[PDB]
Amino acid sequence: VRRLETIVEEERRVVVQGYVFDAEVSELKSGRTLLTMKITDYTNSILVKMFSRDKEDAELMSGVKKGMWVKVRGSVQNDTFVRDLVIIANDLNEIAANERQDTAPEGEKRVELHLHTPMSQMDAVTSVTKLIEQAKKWGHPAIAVTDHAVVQSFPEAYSAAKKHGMKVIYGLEANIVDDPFHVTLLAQNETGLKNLFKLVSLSHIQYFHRVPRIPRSVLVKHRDGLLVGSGCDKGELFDNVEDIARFYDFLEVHPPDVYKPLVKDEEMIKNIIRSIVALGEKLDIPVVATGNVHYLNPEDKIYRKILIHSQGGANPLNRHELPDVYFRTTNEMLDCFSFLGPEKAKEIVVDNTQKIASLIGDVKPIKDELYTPRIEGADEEIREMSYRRAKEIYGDPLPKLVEERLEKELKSIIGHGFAVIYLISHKLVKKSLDDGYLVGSRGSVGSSFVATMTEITEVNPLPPHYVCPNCKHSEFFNDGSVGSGFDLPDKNCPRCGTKYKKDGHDIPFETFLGFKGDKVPDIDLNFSGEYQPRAHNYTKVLFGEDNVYRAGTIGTVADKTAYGFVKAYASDHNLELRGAEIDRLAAGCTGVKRTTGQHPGGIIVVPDYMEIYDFTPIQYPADDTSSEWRTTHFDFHSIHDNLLKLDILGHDDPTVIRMLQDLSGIDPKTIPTDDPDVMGIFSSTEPLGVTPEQIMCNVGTIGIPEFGTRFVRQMLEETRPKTFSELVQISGLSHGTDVWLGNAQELIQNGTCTLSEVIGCRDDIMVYLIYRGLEPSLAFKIMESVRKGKGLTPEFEAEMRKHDVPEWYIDSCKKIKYMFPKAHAAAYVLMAVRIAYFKVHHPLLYYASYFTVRAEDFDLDAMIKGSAAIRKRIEEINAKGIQATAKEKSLLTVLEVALEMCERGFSFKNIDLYRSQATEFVIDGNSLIPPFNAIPGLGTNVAQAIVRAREEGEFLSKEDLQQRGKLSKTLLEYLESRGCLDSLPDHNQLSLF
DNA sequence: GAGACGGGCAACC
DNA sequence: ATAACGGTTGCCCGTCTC
Ligand SMILES: Nc1nc2c(ncn2[C@H]2C[C@H](O)[C@@H](COP(=O)(O)OP(=O)(O)OP(=O)(O)O)O2)c(=O)[nH]1
Ligand SMILES: [Mn+2]
Ligand SMILES: [Mn+2]
Ligand SMILES: [Mn+2]
Ligand SMILES: [Zn+2]
Ligand SMILES: [Zn+2]
Repeated sequence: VRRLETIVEEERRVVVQGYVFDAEVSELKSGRTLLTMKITDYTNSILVKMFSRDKEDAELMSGVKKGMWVKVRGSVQNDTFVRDLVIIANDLNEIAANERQDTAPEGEKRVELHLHTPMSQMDAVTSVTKLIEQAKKWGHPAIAVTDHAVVQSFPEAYSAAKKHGMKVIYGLEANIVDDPFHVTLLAQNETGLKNLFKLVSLSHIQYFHRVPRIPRSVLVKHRDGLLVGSGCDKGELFDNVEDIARFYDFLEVHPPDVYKPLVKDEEMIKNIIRSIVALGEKLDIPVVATGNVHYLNPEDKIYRKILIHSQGGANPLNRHELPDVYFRTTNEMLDCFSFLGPEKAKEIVVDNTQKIASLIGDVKPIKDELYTPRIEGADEEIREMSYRRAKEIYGDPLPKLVEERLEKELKSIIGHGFAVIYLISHKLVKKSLDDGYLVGSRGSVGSSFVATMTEITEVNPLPPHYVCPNCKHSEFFNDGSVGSGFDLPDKNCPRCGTKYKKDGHDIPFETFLGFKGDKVPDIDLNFSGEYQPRAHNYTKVLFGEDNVYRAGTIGTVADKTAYGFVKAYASDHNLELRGAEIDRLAAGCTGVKRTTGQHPGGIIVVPDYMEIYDFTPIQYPADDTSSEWRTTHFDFHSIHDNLLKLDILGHDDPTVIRMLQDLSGIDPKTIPTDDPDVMGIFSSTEPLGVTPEQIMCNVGTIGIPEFGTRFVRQMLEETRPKTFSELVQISGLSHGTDVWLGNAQELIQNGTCTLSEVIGCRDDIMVYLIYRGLEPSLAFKIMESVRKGKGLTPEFEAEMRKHDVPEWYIDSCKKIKYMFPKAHAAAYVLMAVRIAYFKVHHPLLYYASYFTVRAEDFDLDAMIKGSAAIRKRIEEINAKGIQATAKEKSLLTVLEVALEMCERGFSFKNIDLYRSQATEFVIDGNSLIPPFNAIPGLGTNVAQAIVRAREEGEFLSKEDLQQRGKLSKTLLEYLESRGCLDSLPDHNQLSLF
């Protein structure tokens, strides 16, 4: 039985063990089956191939899973396609993991009181879930979580606590400074827990230095409910006569090995530990043997080594070799301390450890319920706001339809405590408008007609209908035969003669709030990127400075970065590693916290009768103390269920159509949604006056948000939507993995159902399951499950089958990885159509707005040279296929729209010293003049300076332009070489004040 | 050696 | 071409310029 680190050359026969961390199966022309595994015994790893000799072995091959352990007897060959050595197996036996066993008697088990999770930035490697699971297996009565400076593992510890029935002790390793050493804080109760949240807040905010820190006095202030340990070798007392110690409720001692970096020798460490023992008995302070766990098993160490090493001589913990700090069993802990005698062994390893755990109650770090804000007048105001607005559109009294929609909608919104955020949402939209920035609708609030009446969405969820903007008469359609009111043919009020307005997308209110109101949705708004910060700030004014917080995020090491760290470490250590082994080192690194950041837009609202510390600590994103916003210490996901969120988002659609409006004088709300020429671009280039050959594309949607992508263009080619609601079906099908490809697309092509019958929004799942007989709340639950890509449980399938829901439909639900709500699809489609109207009728406005707002990657020389030149760049990038760099892809998107622009008869002029603007593409006859910031290296600040300076006074020489415009040599050259500066002298022979 | 700038990446909707 | 979910904010860090 060979360890995998000894497999080094081709070799006739080896027997090998290892965890299978990857397994796939494929079929050969011959009919034979091939199993391909990666396995590691944790000294190294290797790829393994096995060739089936019969269908019995072929199916056993399918039984091999990630997580199994396997003994393989095989040959070792160079595989020249995988470019590494590889085992060709003829023998595979599954085997026990036979892992470290905790052999002490039941009730005589150890409790770990000092332990680090992947949340100890770049320092610890095994997830808290795995650790807690291991403690459970070992029979530990409890386990502690004590991360450095943070409590970000709490949410996951809790979950695992409940799933596994393990008692968790919620703690902190804190940096205390006297008014810079380590202590262990263990929370005994909610008081303690809130004090923890507080201390981590103060340490990240008022007292952050290079590292979150806590003055001792502030610790004392917030000590109630905490047990304080003297902790580490970087502890106060280990770092040495006696008063210091009386400060701790417990005294820590690590296994002698853990201290090995140094002191004279192991015998002295051993002495120091014995004096801490002397001290503890002397002062009646329990002494505890703690592990300082930074990973599960002895071998997991290498992952910690790789992370730490990535930091460089900057961390200098790389100065010394790293201690064995794995999760030690209760029998092995005794072994480590056998030198103190068997009575003291048992005392500090189990009796005292157990005793400290006994002093800890059962704390719930994350709350169960939702706490909802109160602002006097709100329930009342949302009611009147919406009845008033509804009456002026639909008449007095209201049609039964509308009236019933409002009654049912309000009692839910009001009763489940959402009236406040509707209102705050309405003011945000109102102020943005008044400030000159229109707002784009998004997400599930468009399922709510009250939301429509409060002008928080442009989406009207009522069934399709005509309404007169004058006489107010209404015509609704519930035949279901008509998809969206926007599909209706233009018509006149048969009563006043006035031309009818059309609306209604037939969306059920429940998509938003469900039936129980056990769901907590949010309100999503698309503000323009330029405006987003201001909308954010307005919520401070509305709720008060201390009752809102930006949701914070935790940046972890994901695959690409992990791979990056491992390769470098290999390189620096001169290791030649196999793909398989690099893979497995990579995997052991992912999950580890590297930084913190900011939710892209969500603001979390704290009810005035609670406080943020009932829910999470707070801090600064990335620890920037000059940040305008404080962030939540837990991310939004951990507290999803406790506080409402306003998704105040940034998006280009509002900005673009704002510019389209400010350039044309046209009110986008007046734009028709059934303009044949506009809608034609979704299935043809005709409306654009160009050939498919001319623009290398069969449909007219280049540049159109969502629809301009290569994937979506292809979908359009095959579906040819013309109707608003057909576009809405496509919007749904084109967003989310396994929605179209391998799912709907096949169902349509098999003829197993029609385009319109295929599942195109989460709503249709609910509406159809109710139709088919199921209980609405259950139909809701099922919709919610598939649209989160969670598939179907057995109970769901059973309820579906029991109601004649066809197998192809059930099977289609199980595929969907993600899925729009109809209201979002309608909102986006409406936005895309408004823009399309400019693409078609005001092309230059469309392009000026596109390159101004959306593009950030150019090849200006190509663009200026024109059609043939652009085409050549594009073909260059096409040749690279899916081997194109993210940036080439970004550029390809923009060149595609340049080539189309040029073919439609327009063009690009060179940067122009006196006509170019800073950041905006301007219209000049049939051209666009590029702005300065389009030049590579020339970013916004310089662009703005060049314009400022020129407005202060024109440029008298290249030199003058360089000084006043703040231009580097390279940038100056850029302009020179292109003839931009030709009309200027290099320098002036005079200069005056 | 501090400050633009852009790429590369992670979180998120 | 293949297969293909689209689009947004924000942080780090190497690079290139004084
Ligand atoms: N293309 C795409 N769009 C998304 C994705 N996630 C969210 N969005 C868009 C569509 C959603 O309706 C909206 C995201 O809103 P939320 O995350 O608040 O969820 P949504 O509002 O759909 O449901 P909710 O009722 O809030 O639980 O933005 C995604 O993975 N892909
Ligand atoms: Mn420590
Ligand atoms: Mn520690
Ligand atoms: Mn939402
Ligand atoms: Zn540590
Ligand atoms: Zn009328």
